[PDB]
Amino acid sequence: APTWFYNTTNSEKLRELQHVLGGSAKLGYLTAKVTEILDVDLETVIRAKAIAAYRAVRVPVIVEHGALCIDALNGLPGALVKPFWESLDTRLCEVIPAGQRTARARGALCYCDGRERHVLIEETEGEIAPSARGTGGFHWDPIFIPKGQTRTFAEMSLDEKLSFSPLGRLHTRLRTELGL
Amino acid sequence: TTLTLSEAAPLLKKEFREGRLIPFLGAGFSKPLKLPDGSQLIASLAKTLGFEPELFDMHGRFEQLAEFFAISAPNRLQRLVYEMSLSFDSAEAEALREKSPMHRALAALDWRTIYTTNYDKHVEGALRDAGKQAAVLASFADFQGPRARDVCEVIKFHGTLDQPDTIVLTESSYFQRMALDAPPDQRLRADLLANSFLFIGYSFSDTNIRYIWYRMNQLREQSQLGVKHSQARRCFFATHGAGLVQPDILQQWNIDVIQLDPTDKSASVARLLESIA
Amino acid sequence: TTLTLSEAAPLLKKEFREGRLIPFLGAGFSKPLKLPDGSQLIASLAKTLGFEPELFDMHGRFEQLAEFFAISAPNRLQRLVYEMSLSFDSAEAEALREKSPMHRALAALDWRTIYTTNYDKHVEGALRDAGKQAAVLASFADFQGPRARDVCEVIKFHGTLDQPDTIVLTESSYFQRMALDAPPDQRLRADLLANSFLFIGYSFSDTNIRYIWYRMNQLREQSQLGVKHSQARRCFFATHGAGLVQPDILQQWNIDVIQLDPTDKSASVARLLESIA
Amino acid sequence: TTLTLSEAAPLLKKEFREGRLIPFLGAGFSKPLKLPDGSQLIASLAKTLGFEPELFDMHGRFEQLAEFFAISAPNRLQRLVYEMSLSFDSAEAEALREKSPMHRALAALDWRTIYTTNYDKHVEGALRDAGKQAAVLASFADFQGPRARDVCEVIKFHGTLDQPDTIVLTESSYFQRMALDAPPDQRLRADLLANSFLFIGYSFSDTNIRYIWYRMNQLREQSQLGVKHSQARRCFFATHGAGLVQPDILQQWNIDVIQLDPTDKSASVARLLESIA
Amino acid sequence: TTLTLSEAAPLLKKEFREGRLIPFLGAGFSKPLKLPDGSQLIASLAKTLGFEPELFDMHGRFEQLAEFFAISAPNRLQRLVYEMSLSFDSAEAEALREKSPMHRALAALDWRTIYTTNYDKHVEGALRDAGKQAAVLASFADFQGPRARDVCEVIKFHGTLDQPDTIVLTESSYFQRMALDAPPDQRLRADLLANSFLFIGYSFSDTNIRYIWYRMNQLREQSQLGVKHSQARRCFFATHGAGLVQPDILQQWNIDVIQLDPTDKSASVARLLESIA
Amino acid sequence: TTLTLSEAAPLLKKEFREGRLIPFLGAGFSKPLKLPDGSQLIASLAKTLGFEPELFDMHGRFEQLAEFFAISAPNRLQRLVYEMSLSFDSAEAEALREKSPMHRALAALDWRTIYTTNYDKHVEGALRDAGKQAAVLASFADFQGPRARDVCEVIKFHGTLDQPDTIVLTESSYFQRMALDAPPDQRLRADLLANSFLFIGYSFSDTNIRYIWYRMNQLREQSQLGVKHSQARRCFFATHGAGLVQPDILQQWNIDVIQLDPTDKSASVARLLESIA
Amino acid sequence: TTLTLSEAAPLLKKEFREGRLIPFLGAGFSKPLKLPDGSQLIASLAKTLGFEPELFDMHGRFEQLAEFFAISAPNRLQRLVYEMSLSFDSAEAEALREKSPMHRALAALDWRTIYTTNYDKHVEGALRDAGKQAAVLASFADFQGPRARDVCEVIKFHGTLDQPDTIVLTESSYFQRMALDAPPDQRLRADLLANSFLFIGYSFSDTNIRYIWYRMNQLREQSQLGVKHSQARRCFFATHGAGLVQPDILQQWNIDVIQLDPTDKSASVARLLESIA
Ligand SMILES: O=c1nc[nH]c2c1ncn2[C@H]1C[C@H](O)[C@@H](COP(=O)(O)OP(=O)(O)OP(=O)(O)O)O1
Ligand SMILES: NC(=O)c1cccnc1
Ligand SMILES: NC(=O)c1cccnc1
Ligand SMILES: NC(=O)c1cccnc1
Ligand SMILES: NC(=O)c1cccnc1
Ligand SMILES: NC(=O)c1cccnc1
Ligand SMILES: NC(=O)c1cccnc1
Ligand SMILES: [Zn+2]
Repeated sequence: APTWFYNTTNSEKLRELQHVLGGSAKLGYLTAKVTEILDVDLETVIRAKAIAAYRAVRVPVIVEHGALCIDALNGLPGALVKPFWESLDTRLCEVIPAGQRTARARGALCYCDGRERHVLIEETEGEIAPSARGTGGFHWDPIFIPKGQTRTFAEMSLDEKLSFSPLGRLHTRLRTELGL
Repeated sequence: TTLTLSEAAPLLKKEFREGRLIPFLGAGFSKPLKLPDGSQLIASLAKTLGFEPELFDMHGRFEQLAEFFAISAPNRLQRLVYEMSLSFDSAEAEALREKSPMHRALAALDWRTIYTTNYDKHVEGALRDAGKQAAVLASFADFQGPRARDVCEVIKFHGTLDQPDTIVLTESSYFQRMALDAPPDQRLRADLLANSFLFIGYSFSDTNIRYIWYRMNQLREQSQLGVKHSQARRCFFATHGAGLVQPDILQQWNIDVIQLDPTDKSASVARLLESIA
Repeated sequence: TTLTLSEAAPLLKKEFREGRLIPFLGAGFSKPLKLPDGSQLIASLAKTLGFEPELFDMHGRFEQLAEFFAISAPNRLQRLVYEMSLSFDSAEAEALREKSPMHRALAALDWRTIYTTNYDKHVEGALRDAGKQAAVLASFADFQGPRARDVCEVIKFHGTLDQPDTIVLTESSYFQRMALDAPPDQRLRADLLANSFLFIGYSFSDTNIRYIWYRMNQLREQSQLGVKHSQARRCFFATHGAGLVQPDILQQWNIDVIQLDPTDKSASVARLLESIA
Repeated sequence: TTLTLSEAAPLLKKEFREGRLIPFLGAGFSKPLKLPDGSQLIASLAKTLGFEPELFDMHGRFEQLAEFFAISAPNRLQRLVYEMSLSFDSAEAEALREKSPMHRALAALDWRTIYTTNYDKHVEGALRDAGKQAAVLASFADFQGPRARDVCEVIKFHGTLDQPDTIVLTESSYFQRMALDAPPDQRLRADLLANSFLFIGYSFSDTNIRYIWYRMNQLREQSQLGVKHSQARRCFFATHGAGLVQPDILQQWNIDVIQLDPTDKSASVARLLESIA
Repeated sequence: TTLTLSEAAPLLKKEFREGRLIPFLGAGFSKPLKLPDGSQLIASLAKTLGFEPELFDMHGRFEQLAEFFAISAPNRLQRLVYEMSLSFDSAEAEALREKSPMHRALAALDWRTIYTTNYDKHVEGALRDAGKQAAVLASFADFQGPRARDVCEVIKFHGTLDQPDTIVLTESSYFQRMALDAPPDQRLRADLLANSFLFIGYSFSDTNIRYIWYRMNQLREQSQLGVKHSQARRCFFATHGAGLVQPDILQQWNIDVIQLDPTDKSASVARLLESIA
Repeated sequence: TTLTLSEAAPLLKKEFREGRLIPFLGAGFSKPLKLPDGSQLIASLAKTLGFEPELFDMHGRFEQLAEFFAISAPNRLQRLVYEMSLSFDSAEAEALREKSPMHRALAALDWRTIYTTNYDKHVEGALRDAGKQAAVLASFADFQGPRARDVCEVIKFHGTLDQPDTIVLTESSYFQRMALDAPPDQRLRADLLANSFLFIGYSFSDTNIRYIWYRMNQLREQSQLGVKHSQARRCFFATHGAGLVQPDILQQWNIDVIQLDPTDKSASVARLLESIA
Repeated sequence: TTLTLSEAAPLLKKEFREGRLIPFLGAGFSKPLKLPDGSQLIASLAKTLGFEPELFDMHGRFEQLAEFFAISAPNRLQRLVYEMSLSFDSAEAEALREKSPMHRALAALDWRTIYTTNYDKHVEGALRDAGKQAAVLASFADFQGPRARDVCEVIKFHGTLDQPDTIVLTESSYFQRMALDAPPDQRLRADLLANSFLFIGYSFSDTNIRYIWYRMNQLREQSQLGVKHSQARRCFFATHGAGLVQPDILQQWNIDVIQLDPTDKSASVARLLESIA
């Protein structure tokens, strides 16, 4: 039986974390739906998301929340990235001026055992594409190009995306600190 | 600090073959029958009173919101029992009960006493489905009534829907049971003197259940037994989602926690009841 | 459905000039002294145990989290009393207590009995500030000890910090008081037979206080008084923020709610105590 | 091993001037009024039932013979109360009560609480004879009724003849008082926490009086006081004819025996009540 | 016949760099924190009992006057611990403790064991002020509790205020420690087998401390060592005002006296603790 | 709170005719023989050492000043014993001993065991004056030596002058007796198990006498006798000038104080010993 | 009911990395060095006295047969120590000690204190073989002697062959250690207050070892800890062949039994000491 449970309602995040942390027999999976607080800071939202997901499932839980801070929007959306891609789908490439396309793709894990909340944060420098390209992946992957690379997260496979994305450095930090 | 399923299985076989294991079934045992738990009742009481169900929840505890419901109008509690009877003991809840793996695994064992705190005929009804016969005991007239010789006695600890005077739901009915003078209270305290219990689908939120296990330790500590002998007769608490505080409170009362797999709640309970056989 | 301050003022004058009004003071009465209420204690117990204070709160009720604290290590409850003594009865809490308008207005009246459920010397200390003298009664040895002739007896209902065996904080200590056999329990039930009470700064969250007012109605209903005469002797519940459910539960127990102005909590209480004079 | 009258007189002055002495009056206190004691009632119940009074006495105790009387016919207990009222509170018993030296010496002192176990208005009637005013408290409606400010409260512990539902005479009424839940029971147990009692004309034959003094020692022994401090607050038992067993049973319960002169029973009691002044 | 500060400084450096020097701190070490010594406690106990402080002093020794205080009334010792906790460990005694030069010079050294006979958190609190961490050991549960790996263990030899059962103040508690069976007694006698001690602010007035150094010489004399080798391991006794008799009594027990400058008591101690570094 | 001479006289006759009363004689019993008490010895030790007798007294207690004397020079303690023998047992102290009314009244009774803590042959010498014969037991060789059949055994508890190794005067000799292993210690603790003692002319200043009566209560309290039966066997403490603290300390140890008339010390003791006959 | 090697291995790692695990080594730890145990000594004492070794064994216990040997002739015990020195610490026992896997696995760990009850230099000699340095402490002069700063102290609990006065072998030497006053006794009782022990190659047959663990529970039971907290600090008893009675006696004293594989005694111990690393 598992001792840690990764809670997400997003079935595309589920197949990413099962691609690397899938063979760990100490990790279970839950699908409880939580409501995030209104703040652009990633550290504040992921810390209030774990206390709201432990209250739902009542087991040691691991939650995940991201950020897409943009220099042209002075850090917007930040942790408000979920309603931007709902509203501005590929017009988000158009509302940003050409010449200052730089942005940061941040991502955070927070595990709560019922007594303590520990936040792990990784981060990837990049720049917003001039137009959306690529088919693979999911939300905002056709618009983000990492630094040095020419391609998007959507144009790369799941092994190649996790060699650039924040989750590929968060697998090893979550496995080491939890013994998965 | 917590038993697993394979660790607790030889401990439950020993108490069952000696005839000293008694199941205690809660509201989570009728959850696969699509019945309300203690939270969906309050969502239904708030709709009748004109409350939003999230605003009604923050004015008091479960006992106190039902006390407020019962005194809102005359005959308001009688209507609730009628509505609960039509919903809890409906024919589609009967049909989900024969194909339920927990109720089949419960009735496959040859119990002698079963305690429940839920108002539905789905624990004795599970015994009728397996060809066995049961005897519901809820009031004083049931205990003095005629039974057969060797029949599993199902003790409806909080009452039955066909005897609406026995249902304890409001706060005043929980305070009336603090005297421990009701016939289900007197039968429970005498069975607790000699038997191990198995809590399935029940969470210790009732302050009269916790008060009975409190006062069994006042007999246990005053009897001045050793460290070895006062810890010999244990009770078992099967729960998917016990927190961090409640398992250590119950270690005082010789209650061990059996951690079940929370991914599938119904199959984890059914494998526990099949491991006793 | 709820008394205001000017409506309840002639009702409190009549019971006070007959000598049949007794104050009952809670944890909100020591809130202007910058002391913890029942929530800031749990935030301090969670820091010692290594919990975050928001995660520790969702594992049980107030009685159950203090029971978990007291059994975490040996002598863990003794340390809490020592720490509370340093922070509740400190010299800067003494200095805030002479200039507090509630404690001055309380001591200006010539009471004979005061009940409190908080562990601090700021209710009898308010009487010493006004030149009056008080008599703290908490344990069996205090009731049989010598007092003076006509001195206000302050009944520490939940215990005092200078007698750490009398403090009821954990869940096992609340269950020990359910027998209603302690000397503060026996004195309360006899004063409730003949006197009106005034609840100031107290919220009915203790299940042993609510159980005493429950069993006074079992004497009231069995005595078969009329509609007029069973509703004659009332108790009063001054509260800024009572909800929608709790005032109707307490109407069963002859407890009327006095709505105070929630903009300034300290001045609303002080105008109530000055209206009794 | 037994106090005399001159030895116990400074001990009773000290408790009286502190306001912590309460008289407890029995059936022997109304013996100079030519009233029946517990034996002449049974001689009168045997005449109604058709028994010889010596044969009726050997079939059970006092509680059990009155239980047999009350169930012999319908309305048989109501008739007894009516007959007792005409005989106990008659006008010639009133006239013997002003010239009685015990009732004059009792009313000369400024008591605050008097307990009696006899069904007659001759203890509060003695206070009305001396110009003082009394307040009879027997039922729940009396405790919540209006009194004056500083008036001696006469607690009719076993009931009054003008409220026939409060009279405890039969065995079933003594068993109903074993729960210690009646309003005279709750008032007695709280006064026993803080006061010395003086038993005059009473013999400990009631198993509910002896059970109250039993459970005050369970508070006294569990509080773990010393040898010196647990023996400090005494009660006093004035009796002409105590045997050899009963004074040593009551030493357990901090009850000292005052030996009165058995040649003249009325003058020995009157000199005790005059020595308190 | 008595060491000075400069003579004893190389003797204390040698035992400290070998890790075989242990401080023993008395009531005079908390004198710059404006706390009572053994004489101002008795002046405070005499005020409670109704004595004049000069008349109360001539009826017995320090142990015997506190024994008389504790048996004057029930719960009289518990109140003293509560009062001492609020006066000894107050916030203004904390503020005098960071700017005290003795407590800074004590915590600057890297000790491993510190013994104290005073009831205050100002010796381990001095170690917390310097960024170091300490471990208070007073009762049996502290010795078996978890500590860290290399942390200075502060042995509260006479007890701590947060564990009121460990405080030895009365005469009966000193006689209970004559068996040398308490966990601080057993730890002291094993550390005395191998280590030099430094007595600072302590005067040998406790007859259980003097009895431990007595029975270490009964091991020393029975082992039949020479004149040279039995005098090798010394203990040190820093005192401003030792008399003419007491330094020669302690030469029997291998205790050397370090004469400090009596003009400024606090600066003389601080220069001794800085000379060890 | 203190027995007089006429009150204690029938209590001492009962224990004497049962053979269960044993006298314990102190230094005040040899005061009419013009001998030094514990203060005039120290005035004589200060003259030898070159001290003024008022300055020598303020450097330590009685045990500690004699320890300082014995280590001032070699053979200094032996000289003191020789000097004491010439002064205490002189021929003019013999002549004052036949005409002493206390020593005549002591020897007139037929004792079986007498304990003394003074170094003089005036207690067994009083028995030789009355024609009786005594047996001095001080060392191990005396207990195993031959006696006669029924002869009063005088136990020199602190030693005798004709056996100078048995004298306990210095502090190191009192610490050697804290093990309670000496033959007078073992004989005292067995006689205390079964007999009442009468302390005459002795003040409880020896911390080894007080420690023996301490540890008899540790047997008394652990045996869990009642309040009545643990207080049955008393000891008696005849003293002209006991203070206000010491009689209440000794009530713990079942020691009652007999107040003698302080105007004439010798005649008050003699009337006590004649009242036993 | 008995730990295995893999179960006890994480329990021993936790106590070792905290520095709170101390080995206790017996006579079975020197069995692979071809040395006598407690039975082959008696076979050698019987040859000297002229007994057959099977007839000499049935006249008393091990302590009593060595007491009979030592008093058979003058200087008979001195010769035994000389003979044991030649055979226990011989050069061929040194050569078996470097290639012994138990002594290599013992010295590979970084201990701070090791207790032994055998008279041979093969426990500190194992530490010298691994390049480490040890400090043998057997007598009073060793504890007060100079050591280095951080060196494993080997406590020869029963004595060493190079100090023949410290060897306890005869019955009179075991009775002299019942006072628990020797320097190895005082050091053991203070280390037992705070540390877990690991008994390797030792069987509890010494009545002074069993008496020390007896009196640690008298401190444990009088401290009134809970069921959970009094069972927290355990000791460990590695034994190939413990019977059926002795493991249940030692559960009283918080001693757990580690069952080792009895087929190869030396390899089972070595795998235990390697699992701690
Ligand atoms: O690494 C990523 N690579 C591509 N897209 C990502 C990533 N990480 C988040 N995203 C998208 C998903 C979602 O549209 C939004 C985060 O919002 P988020 O609240 O976490 O998604 P959710 O509520 O549907 O699932 P969950 O219950 O786990 O929070 O940005
Ligand atoms: N009959 C039930 O399942 C039930 C559920 C919740 C509360 N009471 C009864
Ligand atoms: N003394 C107080 O104010 C207090 C607060 C909370 C709980 N108990 C007491
Ligand atoms: N009223 C009385 O005197 C009386 C006598 C006997 C019994 N009950 C009452
Ligand atoms: N801790 C102290 O200051 C103190 C003072 C007097 C006696 N004991 C302790
Ligand atoms: N022999 C005595 O009287 C005596 C006096 C003083 C001290 N010790 C003994
Ligand atoms: N040194 C040893 O091996 C030994 C053997 C038997 C008894 N004591 C010691
Ligand atoms: Zn989301």
